[PDB]
Amino acid sequence: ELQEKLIAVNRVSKTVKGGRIFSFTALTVVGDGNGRVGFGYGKAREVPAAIQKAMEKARRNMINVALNNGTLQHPVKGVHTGSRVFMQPASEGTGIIAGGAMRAVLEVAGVHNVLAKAYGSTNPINVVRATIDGLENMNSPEMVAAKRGK
RNA sequence: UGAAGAGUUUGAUCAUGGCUCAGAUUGAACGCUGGCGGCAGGCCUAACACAUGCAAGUCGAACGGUAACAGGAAGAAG
Repeated sequence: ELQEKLIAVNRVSKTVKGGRIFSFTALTVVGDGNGRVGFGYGKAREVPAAIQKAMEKARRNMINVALNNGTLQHPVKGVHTGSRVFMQPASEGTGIIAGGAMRAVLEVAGVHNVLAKAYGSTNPINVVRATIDGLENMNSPEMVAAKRGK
């Protein structure tokens, strides 16, 4: 099973020889609640095709997150194009205390106990890239022990 | 046990960046409405000016006393 959810959609335009034509972009995140998430960004002349193109973009480009138990291994930082996010693990029963694209990425990826904030520009494309980036760089004790000690 | 963001500059973009909004609070005030209780709070302004009453007495077991009250001892009377 893969959770789906749209983040945002807007109505980019382009000035043509005569008037000005229109498109739509949609940003979607896909995951399974077991530490895999991916985002997608499709453009189309109409919203539903933009959303679908986004969803197939998102079902490829799935990463692996090394979750702990529904929360994060350790506090993690992410940046992308002037968008800095901070996630840290929480206690059980603490929800997804997260913002916009933060909440959606953390949800579909299978996190339940996070404590997140986004600092720079909160443009969803960039905050979702920042969040995915932070999550994919997270270390669990297994690989850190593997890479250095026991 | 602990941390959410949104809107607005462009034909559109991404940054910057301000403005504005969603929260909590109060010795509050105002507007509309108003049943009961419990518990609390109530001049933030003019350390402005103040009528009236009250807010510091008590002790005769310190003292001369004995005004005043009530008693005693009488006296003189009915």
